Amino acid sequence: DIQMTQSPILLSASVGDRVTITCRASQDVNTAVAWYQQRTNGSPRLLIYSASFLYSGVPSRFSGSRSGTDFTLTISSLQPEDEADYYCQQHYTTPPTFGAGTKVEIKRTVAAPSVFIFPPSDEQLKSGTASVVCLLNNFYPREAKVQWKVDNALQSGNSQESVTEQDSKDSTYSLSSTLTLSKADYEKHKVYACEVTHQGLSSPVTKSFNRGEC
Amino acid sequence: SEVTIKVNLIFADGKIQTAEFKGTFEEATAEAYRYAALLAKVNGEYTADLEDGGNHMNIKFAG
Amino acid sequence: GSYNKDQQSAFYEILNMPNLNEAQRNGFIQSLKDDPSQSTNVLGEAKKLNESQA
Amino acid sequence: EVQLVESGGGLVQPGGSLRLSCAASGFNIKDTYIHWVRQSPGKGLEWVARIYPTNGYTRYADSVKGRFTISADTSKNTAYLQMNSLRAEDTAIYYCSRWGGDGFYAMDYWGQGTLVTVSSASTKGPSVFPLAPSSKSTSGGTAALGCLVKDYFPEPVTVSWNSGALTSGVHTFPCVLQSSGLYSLSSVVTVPSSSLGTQTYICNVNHKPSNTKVDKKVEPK
Repeated sequence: DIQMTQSPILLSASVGDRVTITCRASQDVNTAVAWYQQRTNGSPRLLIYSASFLYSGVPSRFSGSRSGTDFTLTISSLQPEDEADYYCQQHYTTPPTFGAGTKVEIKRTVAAPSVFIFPPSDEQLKSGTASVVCLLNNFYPREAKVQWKVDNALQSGNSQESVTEQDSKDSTYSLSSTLTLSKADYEKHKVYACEVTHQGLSSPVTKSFNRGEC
Repeated sequence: SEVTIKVNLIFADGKIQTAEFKGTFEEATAEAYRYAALLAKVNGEYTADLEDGGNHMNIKFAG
Repeated sequence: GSYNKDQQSAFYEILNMPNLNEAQRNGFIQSLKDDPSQSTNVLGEAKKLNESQA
Repeated sequence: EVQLVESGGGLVQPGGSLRLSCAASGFNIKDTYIHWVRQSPGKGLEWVARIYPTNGYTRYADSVKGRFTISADTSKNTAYLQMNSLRAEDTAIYYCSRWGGDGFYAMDYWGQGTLVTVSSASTKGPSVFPLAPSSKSTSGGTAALGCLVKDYFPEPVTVSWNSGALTSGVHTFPCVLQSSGLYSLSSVVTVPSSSLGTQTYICNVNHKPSNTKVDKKVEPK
């Protein structure tokens, strides 16, 4: 079989930059290489076929080239909606094989998050579980530290984080941290706080509530 | 083990991109240098400054 | 459709396997109809599943 | 327009069987190759099989040979993937694509994909809870509110707001696998604070694997 080795694994660049990602075939594949884009939870989209030909409807800022077994995809002026995974694929021999993918992320100015907190709903509390949600909205860069404190006791092992895909227009992220407790534990304590550390904030931000407060 | 080599790509006009290469240390190293040589054909001769025992690289292109 | 005596043989083998459930049996039979060129491979995987469920 | 539409994905136990369909329109599959390509959650693309419907020639990935069969019915312009002896590592979105259409030697059209989950765990519908807007979810004259969609299996869950009429400012987070082995996600939307109590906000939650449709009205407490 033929191996396709893509690099880098992750590339981050500013809007308007020229970016170049590569794909190396383990043996001769002639020009039988295509490039696909995959983003926003969608299906792969054909960009380039036969190494260098632009598929109909694909913006002209995408181009491909070949040098021996080395293949390149270049975006000449990176746009926010170009954040995506990019895959190369050879069809020279069966099985057709894919590269493992290169992720392109957009670099932009720092933006501190808006920090909000949601107590468990009274509906959920009627069951035996309490979910407390901390929301970090529309921030950059992705790195952020979110710590839970219950009655000032640092929590460990009882929260999970989820982060959105980089926004198609403003290139920000949003993040949720969900603390999960039994109803019995939730009704045992009073102060629920998430503390957010982020490059855009001049010092950490704590959002909190008291159980039972309106 | 599998490591991540983090690279700053510093272009002659001052633009900065960042990249990550993953693999064994020796594979990720080779891939980073290969990628530098490729970009140098368009962006001018490169110089690679290594930090953190080779796990971070600053790669400058002359233009 | 119609079948040669080799395809009929493959059907018979899967039909008689004692440790497959009926969803598996009919799924393998369907594969034999789907792609006759894969008859040997399909039978081999049916046998492996049958043996693992003994 | 060319279109491919996959169907038939769902939850199967290890060792079980599933049949996927790929319905094509706007072109004849007699004129192209048809491929199946799969993608495990958070991973890359992996080729599965191909057929040339005009002459029935097929090829398979080694990892599926004998367990999966590809076929096509040109009278229905549809291709199929029979999947037997399923294993956990077969869990993936399964796409069908065409190749060689209009002379393009690449996969220029793909379906939306159909999700196959191979697991011994049982289907479970979600519980939908409000994330009510409050003084703790507002700043700068805008307010955040949402819906927590908790404890479902398998994937996926979709969330819309106001029947699709509200799309701006919506963040529907990827689903997370909890320690319980059940999934959860939240969907949040940011709206003008002045709109709370005059504009109705409803999250429309669909968990098709359990035939669950929930419309949850979210209001301040």
